[PDB]
Amino acid sequence: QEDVLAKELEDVNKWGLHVFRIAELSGNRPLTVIMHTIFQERDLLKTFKIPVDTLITYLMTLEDHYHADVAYHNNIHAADVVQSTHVLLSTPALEAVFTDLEILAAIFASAIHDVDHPGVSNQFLINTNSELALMYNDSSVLENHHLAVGFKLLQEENCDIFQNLTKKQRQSLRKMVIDIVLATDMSKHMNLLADLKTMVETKKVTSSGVLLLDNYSDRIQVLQNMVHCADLSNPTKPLQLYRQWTDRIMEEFFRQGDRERERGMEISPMCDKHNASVEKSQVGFIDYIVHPLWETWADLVHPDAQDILDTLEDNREWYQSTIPQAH
Amino acid sequence: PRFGVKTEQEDVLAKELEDVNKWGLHVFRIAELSGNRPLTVIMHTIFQERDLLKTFKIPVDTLITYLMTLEDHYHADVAYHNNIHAADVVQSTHVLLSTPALEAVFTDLEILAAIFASAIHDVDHPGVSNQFLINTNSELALMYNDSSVLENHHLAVGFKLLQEENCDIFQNLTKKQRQSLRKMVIDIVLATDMSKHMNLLADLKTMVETKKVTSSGVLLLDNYSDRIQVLQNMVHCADLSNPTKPLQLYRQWTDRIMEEFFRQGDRERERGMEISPMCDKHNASVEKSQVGFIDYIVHPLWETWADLVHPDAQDILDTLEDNREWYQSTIP
Ligand SMILES: COc1ccc(/C(C)=N/OCC(=O)N2C[C@H](C)O[C@@H](C)C2)cc1OC1CCCC1
Ligand SMILES: COc1ccc(/C(C)=N\OCC(=O)N2C[C@H](C)O[C@@H](C)C2)cc1OC1CCCC1
Ligand SMILES: [Mg+2]
Ligand SMILES: [Mg+2]
Ligand SMILES: [Mg+2]
Ligand SMILES: [Mg+2]
Ligand SMILES: [Mg+2]
Ligand SMILES: [Mg+2]
Ligand SMILES: [Mg+2]
Ligand SMILES: [Mg+2]
Ligand SMILES: [Zn+2]
Ligand SMILES: [Zn+2]
Repeated sequence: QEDVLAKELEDVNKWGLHVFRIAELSGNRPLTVIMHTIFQERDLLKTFKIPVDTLITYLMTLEDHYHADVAYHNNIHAADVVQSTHVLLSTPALEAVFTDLEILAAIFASAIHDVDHPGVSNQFLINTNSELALMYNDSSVLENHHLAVGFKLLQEENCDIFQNLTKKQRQSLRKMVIDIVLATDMSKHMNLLADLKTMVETKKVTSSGVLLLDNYSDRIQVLQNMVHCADLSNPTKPLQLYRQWTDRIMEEFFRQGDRERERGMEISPMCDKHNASVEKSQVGFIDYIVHPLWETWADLVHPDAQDILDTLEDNREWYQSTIPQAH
Repeated sequence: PRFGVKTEQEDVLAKELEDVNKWGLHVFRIAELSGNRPLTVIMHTIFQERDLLKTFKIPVDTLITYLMTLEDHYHADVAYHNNIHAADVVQSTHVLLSTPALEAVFTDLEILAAIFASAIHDVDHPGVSNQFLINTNSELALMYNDSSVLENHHLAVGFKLLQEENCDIFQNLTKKQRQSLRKMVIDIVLATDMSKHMNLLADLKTMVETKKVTSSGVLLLDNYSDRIQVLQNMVHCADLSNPTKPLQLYRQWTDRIMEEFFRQGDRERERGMEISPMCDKHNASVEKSQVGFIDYIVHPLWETWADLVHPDAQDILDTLEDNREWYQSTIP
């Protein structure tokens, strides 16, 4: 029913959009539907002379290159990161900070950032001597590959959505998108966080409270962290959505662990279906990765992200409540 | 065969290979005397010299098969970035590793990594720059996201050739030796990207400022970071060693890099592109450009290396200064 779909797409500017319902209602086309809605919402097709049929053709072939049998790293995850980035771009602390081209880069980066993901980690690909790790010299193996596939698809018939950008704009967009997707590699998380903390310490704001970002380095660092936050946003969502993401990532991990077991390898942490606690694993994920990042983003845009941080803290307290603890 | 390939006389080739431990080995003669197999000949000689086949249980037929295949993937129609340049960088790294200030500093696996990295470090080079590949939307630049495009490719090819029939020279390394060597080779070849030269040199100057030495001048390296940084700079110096060589060698290397640069500029001109600096055969100042190259890149690098291994490199530096004066004296 196209009636219900348009009703759910009314929430596209809100944290917590019911992306799984959109996936079902759209015929498993959440990335196409949500990207189109956002491009309409931000008037991107007219600012960048994007033919609507070119946009739809690219989005459908991009969505086609996310794998349906990969439980977490599929087109629903892409659509979720896109929509979350779309919300974060509109945070009041960043009002009129970014150019339309920077906004287009951040949303495009989000849409392609996990394309053709195989469902196994960079470390797995390195340790199994995979062809992808051979091509990429063991360095941000997946993220380099996502970028290459995402740009390569712009070459399919009637898929060049950037055809009416100037050369300067195309060159700037490509650079920003590369910079953003490479920052989604989790091995870069601690260095990204260390620098974001220092940027918070020295941040400049207009009197109206809007952040001041003078040069490319400061601008791209904010977009990098903002898409990294959107990628790591599942525990900040309403519990009904967060539970579904947790099911999917645990399915994907356990599939990788089963391949490791078959192969005689050490099963990676959290990948052993027989000896894992989901509750501990999420509480550790929030405590050591997700909350340190979001409390720093929240500092940067204070108080814009307080409701997001409140949900994250409530979900942490919820997941820890059934783990026995010394009181 | 005596030297790894068949040659129309091993006696002339042997007297030339007696210089494999000397700066200024006549690498172009070796290429001729070996039937254009200088990389195979010189690598075989070094592996025997250093006893690396026995240390790592490398069958000699596997070594020769890999070197043949690797050599075949350097392009014969590229004037500079060909199998002779690879052979030169290997042999120069081999001399630098023997410098007195580095006596017993590196393990056999670190030596193997430096020499292997030198051999593969430009394989399948197409004769155009990273920036040309980016500017022309090449598939390689698409694959590698405009970052160290060629150097990522040379690594990928050099490692992939290990998988061909009877080519796996590392088959008898342990799995963690393989892992360590792989990481060091990647770290070394990525450092040959010239866009990293200024950062690499700045860090080398910092290492020189706080260098630790025994009483006899031998460097004291403390950890992987120290060791890999010295190997990275060593192979970068070997890559940038042409102007420090005997002048007749340097003159040929200059002729070859200009031929390659000019053919890239012709491709740029044909496509209406701005011609890259030093690639316009119609507006070139070859001699002035060599003096600039030495003043701004090569001398600052080699004076810092010479500081690290003082006084081991003093003659290399003196030759650099004399060669600078040759090109200065021939500016029209
Ligand atoms: C909903 O929860 C999660 C959502 C997303 C993620 C991602 C993308 N995490 O990135 C880490 C990573 O890629 N690994 C890759 C390899 C499998 O080895 C592992 C040790 C880590 C992680 C979530 O939860 C965690 C903690 C318990 C379940 C997973
Ligand atoms: C014997 O002389 C040379 C030997 C080697 C080189 C190499 C491999 N690289 O140099 C940097 C580079 O890769 N570039 C590539 C692109 C064309 O754009 C430029 C930024 C330079 C350069 C030599 O001399 C050159 C530099 C001065 C006169 C010609
Ligand atoms: Mg990813
Ligand atoms: Mg459940
Ligand atoms: Mg905390
Ligand atoms: Mg020994
Ligand atoms: Mg090179
Ligand atoms: Mg064996
Ligand atoms: Mg030290
Ligand atoms: Mg003129
Ligand atoms: Zn992701
Ligand atoms: Zn080279």
